[PDB]
Amino acid sequence: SVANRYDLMNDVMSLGIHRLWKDHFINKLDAGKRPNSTTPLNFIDVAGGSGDIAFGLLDHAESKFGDTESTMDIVDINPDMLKEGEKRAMEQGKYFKDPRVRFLVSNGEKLEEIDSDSKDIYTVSFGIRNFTDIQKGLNTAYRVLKPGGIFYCLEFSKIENPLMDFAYQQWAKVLPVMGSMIANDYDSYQYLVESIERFPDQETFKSMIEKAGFKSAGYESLTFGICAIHWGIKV
Amino acid sequence: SVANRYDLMNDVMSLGIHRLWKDHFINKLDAGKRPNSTTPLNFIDVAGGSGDIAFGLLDHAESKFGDTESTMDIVDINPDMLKEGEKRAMEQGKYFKDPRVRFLVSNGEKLEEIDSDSKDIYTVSFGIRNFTDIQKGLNTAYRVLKPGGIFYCLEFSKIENPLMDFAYQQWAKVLPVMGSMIANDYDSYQYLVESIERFPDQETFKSMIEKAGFKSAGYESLTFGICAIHWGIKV
Repeated sequence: SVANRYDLMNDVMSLGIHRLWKDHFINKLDAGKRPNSTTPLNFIDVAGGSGDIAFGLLDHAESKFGDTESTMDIVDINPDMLKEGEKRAMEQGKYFKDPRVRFLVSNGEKLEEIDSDSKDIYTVSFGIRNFTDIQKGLNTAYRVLKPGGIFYCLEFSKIENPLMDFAYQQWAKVLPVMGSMIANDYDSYQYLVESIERFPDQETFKSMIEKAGFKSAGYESLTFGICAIHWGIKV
Repeated sequence: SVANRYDLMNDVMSLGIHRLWKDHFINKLDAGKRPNSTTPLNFIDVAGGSGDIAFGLLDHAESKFGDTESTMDIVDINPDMLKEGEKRAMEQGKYFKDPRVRFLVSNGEKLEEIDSDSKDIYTVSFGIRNFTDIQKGLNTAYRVLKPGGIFYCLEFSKIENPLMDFAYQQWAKVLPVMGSMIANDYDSYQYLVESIERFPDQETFKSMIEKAGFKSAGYESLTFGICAIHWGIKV
């Protein structure tokens, strides 16, 4: 199971703390059809096929706003990931065979199957660092949102403090060595560490988001900047 | 959820490989009433109240031998761990409210509620290193088992590959540091590292097993001795 591996890797990298970042990410977004409204919202979640963010967005909308009508497209380029999503949906007995929830194979940079100006909320969580073309992803995220749409991102970022950054770098050195020796999994851990290293820092990423067309771009650094929430608004 | 924290920490320490050590442990024991036999086995599993190993032992017996009769005493000194085991059993739809499987609170070093010479298989999986008196827990294992009973133990051990040892030493230094920085939890990770360091090596632990009175004792080192399986047979 590929999704089991990503979960494992995320748990190892962040010592389980990514679960709390995600909880925060959802709470902060505070998205959903208000009891004062009759228009249901249209969600899209990209590059998290196994669905922990998508389901949590939906769960949050239900328990806090009574929203049970908002739709959700869960999109990933990896079919295996979406398969694990559906399986988890079946096993938890929620969002499996649900008209509201669609699982779709699609390239995160193109999203051809999705209509321009169709979406209200776009989320990408710990996936965008692996896009071969990050800007094209952000541009594409601009396309599919409606005016007044919100782009929300959770991704690894840059640690500001030198002492913490130094510790993290030693952690990033040892991680692929341990993986190799213990799990014959050098390549996976090396790619993970490199994709974090290569990812733009808070300010650079915010600019790339404004360059895509989004306005009132901001970010909140979490756990000293080991990761960050970025946002944007379409026109 | 105390059981999920142990799971998380085991995943992090072993990079998920403890799951494979656990499968190998169950498969190597190969316990269960054979089809040309009519005698159910009486299993006792100590200090794994969540029931990871106990459920797996029962599953293995059923899928491989058709054994649906053997009994299992899941024993843990922590009622919260057993509580999680019962919750998992209910959510699985297996081993919950099931006369075959008892969840019992008891100090694993004493097992006072457990009768002498009543068990066929004793298993302890990543628990015995945290016994305040290990020899006492071994003697108790000897007591509860029948003549011919098997003591089977999965535990961290002494690494026997110098290169793996060198990598591990770096790992054990930086891990609790990440615990401090990311998890605000130095203590748990350092306690884990120290608990492993204080455990007897393969040969010393074998001796202790023999000291308890077990015969034909042995061990198999896993992943260069990062952990090991130890066994003993009652008289």
